Amino acid sequence: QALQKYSTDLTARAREGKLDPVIGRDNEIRRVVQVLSRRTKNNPVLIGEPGVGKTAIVEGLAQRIVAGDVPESLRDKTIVALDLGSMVRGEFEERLKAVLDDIKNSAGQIITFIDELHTIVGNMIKPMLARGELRLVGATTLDEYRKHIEKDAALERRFQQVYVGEPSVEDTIGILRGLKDRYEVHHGVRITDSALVAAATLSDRYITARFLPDKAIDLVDEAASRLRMEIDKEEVGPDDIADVVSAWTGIPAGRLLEGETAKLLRMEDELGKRVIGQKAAVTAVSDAVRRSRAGVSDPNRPTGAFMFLGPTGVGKTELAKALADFLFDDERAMVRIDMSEYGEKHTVARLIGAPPGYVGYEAGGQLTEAVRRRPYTVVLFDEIEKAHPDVFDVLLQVLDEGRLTDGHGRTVDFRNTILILTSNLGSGGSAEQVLAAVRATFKPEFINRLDDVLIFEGLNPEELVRIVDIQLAQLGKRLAQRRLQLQVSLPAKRWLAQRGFDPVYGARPLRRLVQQAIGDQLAKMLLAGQVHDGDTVPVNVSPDADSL
Amino acid sequence: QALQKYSTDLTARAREGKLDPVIGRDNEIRRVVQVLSRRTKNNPVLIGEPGVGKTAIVEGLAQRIVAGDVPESLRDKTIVALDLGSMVAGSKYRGEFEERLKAVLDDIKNSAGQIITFIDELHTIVGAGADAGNMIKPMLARGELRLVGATTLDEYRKHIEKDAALERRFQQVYVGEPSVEDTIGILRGLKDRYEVHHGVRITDSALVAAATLSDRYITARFLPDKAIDLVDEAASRLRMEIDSRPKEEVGPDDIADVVSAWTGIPAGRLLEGETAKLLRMEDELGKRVIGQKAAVTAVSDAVRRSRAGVSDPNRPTGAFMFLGPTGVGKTELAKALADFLFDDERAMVRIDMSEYGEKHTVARLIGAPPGYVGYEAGGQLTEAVRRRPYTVVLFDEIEKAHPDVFDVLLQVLDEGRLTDGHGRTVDFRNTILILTSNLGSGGSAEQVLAAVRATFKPEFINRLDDVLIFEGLNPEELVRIVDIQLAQLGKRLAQRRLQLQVSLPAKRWLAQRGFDPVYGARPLRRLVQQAIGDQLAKMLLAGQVHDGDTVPVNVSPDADSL
Amino acid sequence: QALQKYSTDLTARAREGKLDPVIGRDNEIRRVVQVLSRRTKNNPVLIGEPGVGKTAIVEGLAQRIVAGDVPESLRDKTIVALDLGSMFEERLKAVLDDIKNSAGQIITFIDELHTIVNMIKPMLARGELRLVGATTLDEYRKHIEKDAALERRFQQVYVGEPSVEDTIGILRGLKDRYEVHHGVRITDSALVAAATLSDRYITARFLPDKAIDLVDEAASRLRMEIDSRPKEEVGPDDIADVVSAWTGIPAGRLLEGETAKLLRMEDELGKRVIGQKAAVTAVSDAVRRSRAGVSDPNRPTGAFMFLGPTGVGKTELAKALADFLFDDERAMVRIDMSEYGEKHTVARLIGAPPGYVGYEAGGQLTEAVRRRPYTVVLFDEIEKAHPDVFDVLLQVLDEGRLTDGHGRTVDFRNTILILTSNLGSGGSAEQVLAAVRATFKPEFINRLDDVLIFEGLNPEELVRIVDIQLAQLGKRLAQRRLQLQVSLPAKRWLAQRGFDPVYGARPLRRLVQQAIGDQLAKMLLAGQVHDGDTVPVNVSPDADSL
Ligand SMILES: Nc1ncnc2c1ncn2[C@@H]1O[C@H](COP(=O)(O)OP(=O)(O)OP(O)(O)=S)[C@@H](O)[C@H]1O
Ligand SMILES: Nc1ncnc2c1ncn2[C@@H]1O[C@H](COP(=O)(O)OP(=O)(O)OP(O)(O)=S)[C@@H](O)[C@H]1O
Ligand SMILES: Nc1ncnc2c1ncn2[C@@H]1O[C@H](COP(=O)(O)OP(=O)(O)OP(O)(O)=S)[C@@H](O)[C@H]1O
Ligand SMILES: Nc1ncnc2c1ncn2[C@@H]1O[C@H](COP(=O)(O)OP(=O)(O)OP(O)(O)=S)[C@@H](O)[C@H]1O
Ligand SMILES: Nc1ncnc2c1ncn2[C@@H]1O[C@H](COP(=O)(O)OP(=O)(O)O)[C@@H](O)[C@H]1O
Ligand SMILES: Nc1ncnc2c1ncn2[C@@H]1O[C@H](COP(=O)(O)OP(=O)(O)O)[C@@H](O)[C@H]1O
Repeated sequence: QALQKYSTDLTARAREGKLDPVIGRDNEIRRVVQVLSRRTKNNPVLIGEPGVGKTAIVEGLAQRIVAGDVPESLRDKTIVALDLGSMVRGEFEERLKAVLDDIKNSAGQIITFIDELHTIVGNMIKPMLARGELRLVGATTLDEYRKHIEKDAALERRFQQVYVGEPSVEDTIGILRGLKDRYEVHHGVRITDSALVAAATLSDRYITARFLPDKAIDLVDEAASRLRMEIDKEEVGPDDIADVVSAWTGIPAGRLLEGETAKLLRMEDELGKRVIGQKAAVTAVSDAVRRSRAGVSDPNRPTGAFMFLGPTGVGKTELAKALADFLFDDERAMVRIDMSEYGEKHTVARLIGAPPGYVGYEAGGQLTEAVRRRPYTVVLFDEIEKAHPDVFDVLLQVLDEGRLTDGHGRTVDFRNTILILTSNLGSGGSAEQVLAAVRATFKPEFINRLDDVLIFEGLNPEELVRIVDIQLAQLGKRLAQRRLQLQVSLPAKRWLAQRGFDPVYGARPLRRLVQQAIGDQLAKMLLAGQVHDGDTVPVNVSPDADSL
Repeated sequence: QALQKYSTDLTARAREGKLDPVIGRDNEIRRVVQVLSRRTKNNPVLIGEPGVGKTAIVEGLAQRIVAGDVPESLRDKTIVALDLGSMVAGSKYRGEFEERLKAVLDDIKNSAGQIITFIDELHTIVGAGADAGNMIKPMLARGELRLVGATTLDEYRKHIEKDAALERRFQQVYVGEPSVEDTIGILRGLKDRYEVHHGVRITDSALVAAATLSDRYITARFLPDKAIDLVDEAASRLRMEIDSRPKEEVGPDDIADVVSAWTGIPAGRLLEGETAKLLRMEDELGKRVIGQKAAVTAVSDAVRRSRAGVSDPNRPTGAFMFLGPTGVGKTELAKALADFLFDDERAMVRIDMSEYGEKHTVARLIGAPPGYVGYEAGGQLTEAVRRRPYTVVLFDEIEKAHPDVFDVLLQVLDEGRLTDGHGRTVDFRNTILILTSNLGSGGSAEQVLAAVRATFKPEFINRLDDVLIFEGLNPEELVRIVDIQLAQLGKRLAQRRLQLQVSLPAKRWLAQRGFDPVYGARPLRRLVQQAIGDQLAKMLLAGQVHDGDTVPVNVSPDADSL
Repeated sequence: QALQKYSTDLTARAREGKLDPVIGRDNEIRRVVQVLSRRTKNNPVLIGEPGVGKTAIVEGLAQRIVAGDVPESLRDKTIVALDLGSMFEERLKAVLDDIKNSAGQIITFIDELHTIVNMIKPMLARGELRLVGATTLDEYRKHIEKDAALERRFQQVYVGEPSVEDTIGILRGLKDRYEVHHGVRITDSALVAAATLSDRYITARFLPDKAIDLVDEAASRLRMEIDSRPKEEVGPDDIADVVSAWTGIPAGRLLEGETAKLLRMEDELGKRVIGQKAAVTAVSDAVRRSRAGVSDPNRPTGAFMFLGPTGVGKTELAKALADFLFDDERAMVRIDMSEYGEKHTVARLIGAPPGYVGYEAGGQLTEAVRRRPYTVVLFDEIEKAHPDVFDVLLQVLDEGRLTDGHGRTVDFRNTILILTSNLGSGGSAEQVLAAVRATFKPEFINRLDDVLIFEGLNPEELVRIVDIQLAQLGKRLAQRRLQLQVSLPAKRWLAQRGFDPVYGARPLRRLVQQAIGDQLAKMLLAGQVHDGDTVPVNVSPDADSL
């Protein structure tokens, strides 16, 4: 008791009850008390993620001790904690000597407890430990333990691992409903099982950074404190927590609800807000994605394997960029891999990378290393017609079983991704020879496993005004730093169509063609004068070109 | 008062009887003595792979000194357990560890030559520098202190042999691991300590079974403690089972229970229920593999022999290669087997030999030599098998990889050996290698048994076991195949509450269309999908179908309909 | 009660009404009290940068406490502070005894507790003192980030710096304290000028304090110029003046002589770079769209890469760019990406982390851009570097900052980024297009400006190059006063002879040297061409005599 100033007790304060009961996880306690009852390789170590209940388990064991249920060997033996962030160059070993000598002259079996000892281990506790007078019960995380206790240890022969992965939704619900009254007297508002389960499921699904047993308690206590402060509604409810989750992540409370009906019914113009025209294609793709997640298709298949070809610049990619945006909440998800370099027989191994020990190994394959991470992407395939007739075997293997093999040896999974095989075939035919050319060029049976093979319909000579109109609505945001508004006039706006189409690349220059013109033609006025932040900047169609 | 707070007295500890009774190893104690009794440079160092008892010899020497069984110039020497973890620990100044080390050395050399010293794990002697662990050499190479040490092979080579002028002052005593008989002796010697600690009893048959199993199934650690740990584990488990629960001694099958409770190997003596399952195998496997009566008996007999106790302990549990016409159920038989003895279809290690048409692609299942790109990662197959040493290896369609990959299996088989990049070795002694093919393609048994000979080599066909040939799909049993497929579909339709009322003519037309003689039952799952699943999907999201309805099917004159 | 001297009070000052002006951040105060009235992860800390007003945050918290908008457990809570000017370990026990023995009613506020973290850890383990603090992000991340013992009792609360509309009233509340020393008038124009000028350009300090120091130095400058040799009030002029004298980046209304040069950049730069009309147009449109305030606020004010055939001007253009903005060539940061042939050379431009041999040396890029953050960086031969520095540049683009070994963050939102290479060198347009798309990933080229292409030299373009080289040689051998006399036939002869359209202009320098300097240096050491002389040259049948 001489230097008990860097150490807290667990049984003394247990004699008062300032701890929390840890109902659940009764296997781990039995495993630990069994390990601690051996003769060699005793003093186990708790291995698990941060925020899972390791301290909870050791406290539950402490409470079972103070009650008295364990074998009388372990009975009548106290526990003492330690905090290492208080010890830490030097004199850390001096205080280590002090505490170890204290334990040693205590002359008993007073168990210790050392949290995150991966900062402690070194050679100073092994001569103490391989003698049988002290019992240390530590804790750390999996990969960290694999670091400090495997390379420089040579001590792992005297440490026994114990695994505590994570509780489930149903278990953390029981945990919450056990730990409810304490807060109903801390603040005291009211609690609803609907609120508890909503917190559990929503945290599990959307707060993908922290973990369950502490993550749920954090949100619940935060909502309770907010609703106690709000009195500056005497209950907490599902909305009373969804508001907090929305404030936390950024996604509003609306979309944080039922994710099947109210989502698969949003396959409407919500796409057409980014894509223009091609409503037939949007409808076909929406039906394909709706029926795919019904729950009757085979569980090993891409979530969609359709392709679309024809004229460029119509927004072929734009459909996919909007599609990934709506589904996976990001448009920086699709990955475009051109099928141009893959015109050689040998280069098919570029998108995998076969051997360990050859040129391209560490970089991985172009396709897999960009899929095994972020398994939610939307892969694109430009000019699928120019790829050698050997990658199509790879594609077959993809859309015949939702998995593939890289070179490292890993297995990449494709059962919740979307394939899109763009092209440029069909330059002359409307709907009669384009399908015949697609049948003849590709293997006519490989196409069978594909979904709808729709062709994008051309842009109406009128329906360029809508695309350029979204373009103008966008570029209106550009000069929001000086609030200089812009003009609109059908002659000027339609003047962009016949002079910016150039029907070989569709509408790719239609952004630069107008942005450089208007921006850099007004950029001198923006420094000289002639405008302030209420002026329509009336631009007109001069006899030849677009001056102001 | 110098070596009083940096050292204990191992001799006095042994006098207090609190040490373990070493049994055997008289050769090494005699060698250590006849080295420690030299004139100059008398410092033995016990060397050997970790776990084999490199300290136990020093405790034995201490016990022998205390008892008085040593030569004339070795009596009453009081060997000392020195330590450096508590000398270099608290010192933050210039030249402070030196005063402590010099005080210890001075206290040694003042007394007569009767303070024989013992530093354990002396690979911690070269550091402490910043000229440390190096001022000791002038006293080492003159016979002033004795310094019995103990270090592992790896640490020795890595830490000392880089300091040659210091290694000269040492002598090596290669402490090799003991054999099974010596292990049984040691275990029988130590039995009483655990029998007293845990209030249970331990049987000699249990000790023998422990010393025999711990050598055949845990091939990563070493014997004299690898065995003892099992006895301790089983004693503790029996203690816990006795207590806390309102024929009280360990048995020779509780050890098998432990050594199967980890490493996954089902090693045992056929406890009840297991024998019922094994006897009930050919039929229990038939519910997933209709057809192929000849093959199932062979694999079943292999498993039976392997688990009954009559099989060569150093060779795989079977190396079958079955081949036949396309779409007959080869891969499916393998998967059904793995599902039988694991109930986990994704717990086997299949590798697709269709990818290895190139020569150099073999490196994925071996690794890379030292000094190349992927070296510390290992080999795919070797890594997958080093853990889970009970899987069912598969070689999908081994006819593509050109005849060089046949020169690794050539010794994987018949020994269960393989060596990856780091130079390790793995054991395939309790796996079931299975490698399909498609040689033949229509030809009779004597037109495909020529393809095998002209494709492989005698050194290869001689390795593997019976070359099972698969028959063709009988035109009748396809009704049961369609039955299986509809059962799997109904199993997929369980999140909802749907059932099916499949009619006999519909089932007949199904088994009739999509079994073309060249491809077997392969175009059946896709047909079932495109004729039931999509038709239902177009019919469920648009009303007119709801969960609970026992959906019937019809045999309309056109393609099948509801 | 025995803490009144070692620690000041915020309960007496609350009633006595004297308080620094507080405005806004009421939602932050509400968040503070909401997290204070919790059971776990209570008593937060403040994260930010120097010049937020976090002491002001807790002061407004105290004023609202004494006014009364609190929950039931906050009967004025008598919040206090712990003076770090109270600095052995024996006094601290009794100093903390009053806080411990309290009912959690004299909770303290440890301003800048970053380094305090032995004694207070167990004293906090029981949940009796709040010790709400105020620190910064760097100190949070280097001090209290990895320790899992204390991250269970601290829930950070981020703060927003730029609040121009309220900084107006802040100045209104602080203008008085500077009109007494400086007998000057800082008009409302000066208030809203300090508010809306130094934010985007002087992003080295922060708005609430850099704006205070701006008006402070402006009032000092005005009281200075009041005397004999230099206006009677601060307006929109002295503010911009002080904007210029900070970090070198110029930013005002207009320097009344810079608007002409900027309109004339293309023409002025054509006398040092020759040809490349598209290139000069694009490189000119890039800086004018920035100096006027049109460009986007979170981006380097210039970043693009060009390539093509050799000997065309890919480096000369960037060198002229460094010339026309700083008036000297040495004011360019140039690092050649050729030596970065291995992976582990990333720390050469980043600095090795604490604990290794070269630790105080610092990087080669981040250290040169941290101080004086306006120069132009030249990444010569970017194609040669290991394809991992490309990932650092990935962060650099569209984000505008990077971290080095010590853990500090530097800014890149006002510099120019030049990268060059010669990918392909034989492909006309499509080969090189696919090559640049394939060597760098499309997610890195996405962010860039136009990737330019240089076209190559032609006959009409080489006579001007010859004239430039001859003027340069004159400038060189002017210090022996041997000014040249060259004939137009010889000029055209050189421009014709050195023309080959595969190497560009370097053969022209080679020919100039080997043709003139040979004979000139032969004569100059044998006499007869002594100083103060004018040598003629004339086209001989093959050579050109002197
Ligand atoms: N089964 C449980 N019963 C009671 N409380 C639990 C349970 N599981 C988790 N908790 C609580 O969840 C919180 C997590 O505490 P910790 O045990 O420290 O977390 P951890 O997962 O063990 O990792 P650390 O220690 O936070 S790094 C504590 O408030 C526990 O009381
Ligand atoms: N001949 C023996 N007689 C009695 N017990 C033995 C004998 N050999 C080994 N043991 C026991 O087996 C275990 C071996 O432990 P140690 O020899 O102390 O470990 P070690 O040999 O020092 O190996 P390292 O390098 O320290 S991991 C102990 O439990 C010993 O009691
Ligand atoms: N006797 C059988 N019992 C059950 N399913 C069978 C049987 N014979 C064939 N099948 C089915 O036939 C299909 C093809 O079986 P697989 O074994 O996967 O093909 P395969 O044997 O690998 O032939 P190849 O040469 O590899 S294409 C699967 O859907 C099996 O379920
Ligand atoms: N348009 C130009 N204007 C002025 N000097 C030029 C021009 N083009 C080439 N030169 C000269 O020719 C030489 C080429 O200079 P650099 O720009 O360094 O070469 P480069 O064009 O960058 O090609 P590389 O890839 O760097 S070798 C220098 O001596 C320049 O002065
Ligand atoms: N339906 C559309 N909706 C919105 N923008 C479009 C649409 N079609 C074309 N665009 C514009 O035209 C450009 C060309 O799109 P895209 O088809 O991806 O080019 P490419 O033909 O090179 O694939 C896009 O940058 C986009 O801004
Ligand atoms: N919102 C505000 N309005 C007026 N004056 C303020 C405001 N915030 C702070 N101040 C005053 O200006 C100074 C800002 O310095 P300080 O608060 O120490 O910066 P930091 O928050 O970085 O520590 C304070 O001394 C305070 O008296």
